[PDB]
Amino acid sequence: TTNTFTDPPVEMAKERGKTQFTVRDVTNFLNGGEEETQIVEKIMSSIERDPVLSVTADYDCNLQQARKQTMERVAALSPYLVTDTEKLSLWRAQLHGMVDMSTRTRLSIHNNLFIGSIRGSGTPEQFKYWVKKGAVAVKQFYGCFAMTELGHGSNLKGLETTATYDQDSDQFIINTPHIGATKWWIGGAAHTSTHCVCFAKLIVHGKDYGTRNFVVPLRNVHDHSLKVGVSIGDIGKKMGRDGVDNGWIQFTNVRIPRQNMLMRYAKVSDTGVVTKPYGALIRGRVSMIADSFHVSKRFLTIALRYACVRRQFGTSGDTKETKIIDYPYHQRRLLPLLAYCYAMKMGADEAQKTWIETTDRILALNPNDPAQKNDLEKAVTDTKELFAASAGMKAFTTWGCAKIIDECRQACGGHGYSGYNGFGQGYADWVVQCTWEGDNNVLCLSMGRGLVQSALQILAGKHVGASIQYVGDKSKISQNGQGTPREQLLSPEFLVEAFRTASRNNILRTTDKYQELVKTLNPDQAFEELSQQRFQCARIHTRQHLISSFYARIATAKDDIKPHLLKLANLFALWSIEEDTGIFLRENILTPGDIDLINSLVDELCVAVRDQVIGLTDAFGLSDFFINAPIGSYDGNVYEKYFAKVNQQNPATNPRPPYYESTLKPFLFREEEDDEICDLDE
Amino acid sequence: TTNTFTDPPVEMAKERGKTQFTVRDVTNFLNGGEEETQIVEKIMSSIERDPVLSVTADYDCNLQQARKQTMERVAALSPYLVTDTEKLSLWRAQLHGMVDMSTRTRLSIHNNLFIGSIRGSGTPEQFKYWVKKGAVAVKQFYGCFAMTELGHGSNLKGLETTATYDQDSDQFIINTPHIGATKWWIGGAAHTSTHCVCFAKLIVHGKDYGTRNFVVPLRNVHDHSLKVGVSIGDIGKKMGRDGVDNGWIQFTNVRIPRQNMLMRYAKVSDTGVVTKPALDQLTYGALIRGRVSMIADSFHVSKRFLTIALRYACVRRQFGTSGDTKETKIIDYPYHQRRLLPLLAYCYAMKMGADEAQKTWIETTDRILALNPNDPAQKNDLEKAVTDTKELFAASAGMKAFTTWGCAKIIDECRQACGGHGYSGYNGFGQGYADWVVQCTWEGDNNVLCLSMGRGLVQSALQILAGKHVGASIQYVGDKSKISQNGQGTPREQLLSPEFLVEAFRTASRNNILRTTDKYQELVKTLNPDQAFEELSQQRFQCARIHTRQHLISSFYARIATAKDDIKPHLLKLANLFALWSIEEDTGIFLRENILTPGDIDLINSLVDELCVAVRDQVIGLTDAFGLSDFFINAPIGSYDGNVYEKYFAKVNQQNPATNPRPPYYESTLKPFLFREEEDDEICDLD
Ligand SMILES: Cc1cc2nc3c(=O)[nH]c(=O)nc-3n(C[C@H](O)[C@H](O)[C@H](O)COP(=O)(O)OP(=O)(O)OC[C@H]3O[C@@H](n4cnc5c(N)ncnc54)[C@H](O)[C@@H]3O)c2cc1C
Ligand SMILES: Cc1cc2nc3c(=O)[nH]c(=O)nc-3n(C[C@H](O)[C@H](O)[C@H](O)COP(=O)(O)OP(=O)(O)OC[C@H]3O[C@@H](n4cnc5c(N)ncnc54)[C@H](O)[C@@H]3O)c2cc1C
Repeated sequence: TTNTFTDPPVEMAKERGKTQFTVRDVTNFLNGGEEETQIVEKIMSSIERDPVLSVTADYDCNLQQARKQTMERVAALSPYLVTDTEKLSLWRAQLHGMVDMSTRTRLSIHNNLFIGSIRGSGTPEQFKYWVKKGAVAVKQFYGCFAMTELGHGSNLKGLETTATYDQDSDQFIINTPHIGATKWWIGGAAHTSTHCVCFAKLIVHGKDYGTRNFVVPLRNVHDHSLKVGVSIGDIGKKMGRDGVDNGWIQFTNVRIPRQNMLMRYAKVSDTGVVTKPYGALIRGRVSMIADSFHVSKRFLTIALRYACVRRQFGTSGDTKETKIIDYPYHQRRLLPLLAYCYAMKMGADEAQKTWIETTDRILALNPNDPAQKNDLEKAVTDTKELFAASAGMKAFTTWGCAKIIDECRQACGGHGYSGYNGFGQGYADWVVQCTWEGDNNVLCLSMGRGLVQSALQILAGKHVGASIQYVGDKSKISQNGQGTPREQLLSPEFLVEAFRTASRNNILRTTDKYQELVKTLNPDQAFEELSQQRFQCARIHTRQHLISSFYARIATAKDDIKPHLLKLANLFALWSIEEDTGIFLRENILTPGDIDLINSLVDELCVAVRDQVIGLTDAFGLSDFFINAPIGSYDGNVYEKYFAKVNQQNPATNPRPPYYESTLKPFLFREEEDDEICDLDE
Repeated sequence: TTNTFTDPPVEMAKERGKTQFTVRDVTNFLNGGEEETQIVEKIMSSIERDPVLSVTADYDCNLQQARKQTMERVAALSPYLVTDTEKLSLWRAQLHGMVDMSTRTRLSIHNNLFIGSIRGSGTPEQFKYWVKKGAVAVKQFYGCFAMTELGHGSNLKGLETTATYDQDSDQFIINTPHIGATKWWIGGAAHTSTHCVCFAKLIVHGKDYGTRNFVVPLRNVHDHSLKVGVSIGDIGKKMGRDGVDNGWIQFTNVRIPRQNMLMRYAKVSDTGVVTKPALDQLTYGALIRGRVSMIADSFHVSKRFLTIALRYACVRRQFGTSGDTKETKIIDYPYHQRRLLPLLAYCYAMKMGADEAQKTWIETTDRILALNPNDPAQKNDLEKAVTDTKELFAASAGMKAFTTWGCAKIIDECRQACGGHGYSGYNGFGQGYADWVVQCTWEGDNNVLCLSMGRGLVQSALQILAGKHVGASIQYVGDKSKISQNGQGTPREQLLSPEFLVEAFRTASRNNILRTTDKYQELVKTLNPDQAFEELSQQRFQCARIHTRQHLISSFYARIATAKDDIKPHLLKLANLFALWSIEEDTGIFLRENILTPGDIDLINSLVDELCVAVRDQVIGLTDAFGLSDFFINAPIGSYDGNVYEKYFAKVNQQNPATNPRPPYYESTLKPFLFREEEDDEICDLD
């Protein structure tokens, strides 16, 4: 009646049959309402219809093909640069970034980083000028963002490129003093760009005034050749995003007008330097929280769809083997990952909201206009703390996405290794997402230190950010050895407390260690000695914030969905205990007996979520174009489509390799040279 | 005197002056003596110098270029198939796989999987016959291994391809009943193999006798065309190992003679009686070889990427202050040490594992191959050889899984440890990880391999409870722990003791196994064994994991006991670091079990910090101790002499000469775009 080949689409039909809610309600919940789900669906249709942007064949492209295709795609996407608002421009990017991270980046380098920066750091006259030149329209103008150097990436303050003021010419002289200063990883430079935003040390009359930005032209627009003193090359093969043309730039005494420097925050005239002694960087990290979500959901959808139809190994005496989604072991490997992926979106969303509700808080206040007082640096402090929290959020969610890609791949067995299922291509581009815009490990160490700082402010009884006030708290919870009951362990209120408690304890323990250390050591030294502890504190503090933010959203959810989201939220919170059993045991928040009960609670919550997976993955609202993997087809018709794919991209008419005559045949049919041995007397 | 560009080699020479020991003594310790090191060096210069095998341009290769050059490389390695011993063959494949996984696999499917199956499952005459037809020499013959189907990977008993016996003709009819039984991922099938070993359900008189082994010709050897009823295509793009031509195979009423079925253990007469049932799981005998060989790969590839990362750590500076305003060396920041150095210790430990497993595979298959199963006298000899292979199966499986996952993690942590320079193809991490990762899937999916070891460990516990004999490896499961904690803490002296750490680990493992064996007993009262183990799947994983980790820690100490004295203390530091760091991942497990107190965790963290600082002083020596030339590094930032930036800039420019500032799509794509005319929204006229 059905065989292995034909069973899958049928089985996928029973599972979509189990769904107890309206999918689109979960889609509106994720995306933040009916209005936005229709916003993202117009975006998605543009992308998927457009023939130029098609991704069917991207997996077989070699490096040359990818670059050219990315360029064509960028040309295709350019009309939306005039149309799109900041929200839409960014949204278009993130959604297109699920299947094509090369084009996203080749376009983002100009319209997000170059433009971002000359709007951000240029005076209104300047921005206006570059626009007249073609900047925004991208006519005869393509930009790029030259910050990083071969020798410096993380340390902006350490950059060695120089910009020296020459009054006799009224120009800047841009110079790379040696090859260590060579600009590096600059997207669009190798082959695309006609201008960059160079980041350079400001030098005037032999003084260093720190790092500034300059608009350096690289190419003569009309034949694309390099300007005098500009050297550029192609960085070449990368681990991923081979469609982006990252190059190196070296400047040998390049002369630009003084005016080319961007002077919103710092000015030069006639040797005079007037600094008049942020949002972009945070609206960039919050953008990546949402990135982790968009990409993750793709690979979970693939893996979980596959699990609903793949059968291997069953013991139940039934005629057909067990669907791997019905193995609790498999549910453990993926369903808490599905829960996590939900909470990234919440987390991303809440960080945008708290960000706007604080930059409004500062601006609605008169800093200059003291009500006889400026006493509200408290609004200012809350902002810095939010900026700390966004750092851990970027790090752990980009790591989490990375970890989800890898688990989902492994969960599809050998078929996870086929290029047509997307796991290979998708992991590499994403790993670049872990390094740029703040090295995840630097970020976490900074945040941890900031957290210690903040607790010393609490210990000194001063105001701190809303987001870390909780370290000043006393716990609702005390474990006397009398282990926690089920109705506690399934409580969001309880669960939120447990994590805040574990996070507070850690921080307070670190903080104590540090003060005690400081007795024999310097402040910078004492942090180095507590760097593991600092990293842990970033970890626990970000997770708890994520747990809370997920519950805080369920409460506002439509009732029909709510019981299901709660099941997802509980799985995420309890699972999180299991990954950190040692932590909760060290504070004696929980007991051994207790964790064997946690064990059973995730089991039990796995079976519940499991029941509704097709629904909770159809919720992401992805067409098969955005899946871009035959084993994750909405259809479930997995083996049929995968074979079709393999045959479409690789026509098998010929049984021999193109190297058959040159290589294979002459090796299989090789003669033997003689084993005869030279004559010798005696 | 120095700048960012010229500083690294000066720093590397300084770092390398700190070494307290003779590097080659550690290298000898890792290889099992100076003789072994000499043999290892002989293999490596052959690989280094042979211009067909050069990997300089490999990062830049498209799939069609990889495909072709892998074939050339396979050709150039083929003389060694006739002269190599088992040990040389293993080692030549392992060492070459450090930097070229595609050729390693493409050679391996014939010479490891295909050949191993005919030796291990064919009679001596059956083997001699294919030998004489070119099989071993690779003359007019290329083999492959057709086990996996689209439908089935892990469950070999559920394979759907059939081999149904036909007495009228004395043939097997090999048939793929639907697209789901299409053989899948078959290395060499797409383009190169002439013959396959194909696994199928042996059907005689309407009865399935289970999964059996047959040699099936795939192609006409003189023009390479497909034989009648044989259908093949190319699976195409993989995540890595693109030089390997993995194909799919469908059979439609393909006739082979009956003598093509491999009949060392299972037989079928010309009348159709399945003369014997196997009494063996030795249809998959060849798979054990390479699981064993995968423990070593994990060491060899780990040691390559830890050397890249850690040499780079010693020269890269970000954020520091110093007498001349030089920034700090990333290796001097304590977090970076804890990211890498415990992984360095892991890696050293992997080699201890790889060697045990290797010594047993080579020993065990001498015994197996020298036994005749058609001798009644020899029935008690083979009776032990079977249980030897069973134990070996189980031990290899968990060690394969965890060591290949640990390598995956090392490659990945080393990549990030190099920052953005880890993402450059030329520094090797990308091709490396993508090529490495299939090892966690093939020749046994790791998770499923963990489930198999978990089961074997429960069954070993029952033997123990029955007082019956068990391998030295698992004996400790029997004993009572020598440690008890009344909650007053564990001192520093015990926490730096090999005996204590070992015992701590054995205690954590034994208790999980003994508990899991407890639940199983309760379950077998209603359930069958099978259904019980599936209920215990999560438990089986846990046990595999701890016992494996306990095995490696124990094996590392057992070798440190035998070392030259001058190196022993540095090797000791790595061991305890590995051990204590391992407590640090599994902190839950040791507090769950009342082995450590909460107040011991603080202390463990500090000790890790100390051990790191001590191991950091000698990183160049230990990494040097691997014995890798720059060819096997294959990464500018991992250069021996540390001139990271010069070599990195040179590699990039050499592979991408920059004399043209336009792209190949300038005239067709970029210029037309950038110089596109204005869109006229001049509106139509209307009244
Ligand atoms: C694909 C790609 C595209 C890029 N595109 C651009 C671009 O368009 N424009 C641009 O300007 N840049 C670009 N970059 C550069 C990118 O921003 C850098 O890779 C990153 O910002 C910093 O990396 P790094 O190489 O400086 O690493 P480093 O900062 O040197 O870090 C090296 C390692 O040491 C560790 N480390 C560093 N400091 C510390 C510390 N204080 N304590 C402990 N550990 C530490 C880090 O964790 C890291 O693992 C790109 C990079 C990539 C990979
Ligand atoms: C590059 C490459 C080359 C290959 N070359 C060859 C070759 O030359 N010859 C050959 O014969 N084969 C080859 N294979 C096949 C390879 O051995 C299979 O991928 C491997 O055996 C895994 O099988 P599978 O994909 O069927 O996984 P499945 O068994 O289908 O498993 C899918 C997922 O379900 C999980 N799962 C399965 N069963 C259970 C259970 N009982 N409980 C809980 N979870 C479970 C697994 O962990 C896995 O994550 C190759 C594969 C690759 C990727």
